[PDB]
Amino acid sequence: MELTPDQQTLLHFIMDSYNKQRMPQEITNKILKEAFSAEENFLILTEMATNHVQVLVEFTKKLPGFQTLDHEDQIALLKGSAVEAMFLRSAEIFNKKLPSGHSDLLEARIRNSGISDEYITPMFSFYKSIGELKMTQEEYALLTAIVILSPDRQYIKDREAVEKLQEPLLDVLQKLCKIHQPENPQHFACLLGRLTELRTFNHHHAEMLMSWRVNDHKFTPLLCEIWDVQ
Amino acid sequence: DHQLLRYLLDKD
Ligand SMILES: O=C(N[C@H]1CC[C@H](OS(=O)(=O)O)CC1)[C@H](C1CCCCC1)n1c(-c2ccc(Cl)cc2)nc2cc(F)c(F)cc21
Repeated sequence: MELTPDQQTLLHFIMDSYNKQRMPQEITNKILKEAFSAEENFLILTEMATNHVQVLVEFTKKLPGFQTLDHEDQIALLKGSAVEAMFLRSAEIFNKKLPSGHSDLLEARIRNSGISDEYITPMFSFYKSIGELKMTQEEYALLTAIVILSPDRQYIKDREAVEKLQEPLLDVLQKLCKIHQPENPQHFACLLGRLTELRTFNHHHAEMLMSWRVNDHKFTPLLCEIWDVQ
Repeated sequence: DHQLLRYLLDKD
């Protein structure tokens, strides 16, 4: 039931590695301070997303055993998880407690950022569904590691090697769910179920960005590799 | 090609 010493070591190591990201306050303070045009928000998005890719590669490299995987499989895992990890991190920031009325303004500002209405409803439905799970910091860090170490990604040659790296993270998350929320025995299953909803953001990620209400969609060379954009 | 990703993965 309780975490073993090795699992406690793994958990604190994943947490330390995950904490190298930008502070949620830095991100939300900028959006809440003043309203920006769709052009200004697109530029904020590309800068934020390019920095997230860099942080994600650094976190991924720290995952136990990731460096021992086949080099082509490493690329496939990174490319297959980058968009999902960016949305899961946006969902985490969206659901951080802010003073009265601030989350309403944050939501209204994102709704009016330049993104098309067809993508707003599935995006907020996911952020709100994530928020109802009342996830802790450790749960977001482990879920992000689980999303990266998905053995079912397209182009993965050695799935078993990936399964072996993912299995101890799933074991730790399941124990945490049983500890954090003993009143809700479905908590682990609902966290894993949300991972299925997260995968839907892959199919339309390129269309979401290209349909942003701006004249020119200029991306960075690193985003062009990770996203399916020119 | 994913040359920037490959570079970020293979550095250090
Ligand atoms: O910048 C973001 N998200 C990043 C995700 C990586 C984070 O990096 S890290 O350093 O912490 O790891 C920084 C924020 C964006 C902003 C970009 C400016 C206009 C408003 C949305 N954004 C998203 C969004 C929406 C559509 C797509 Cl196509 C992509 C993401 N949803 C959001 C929800 C939140 F609450 C928010 F604060 C920020 C949100």
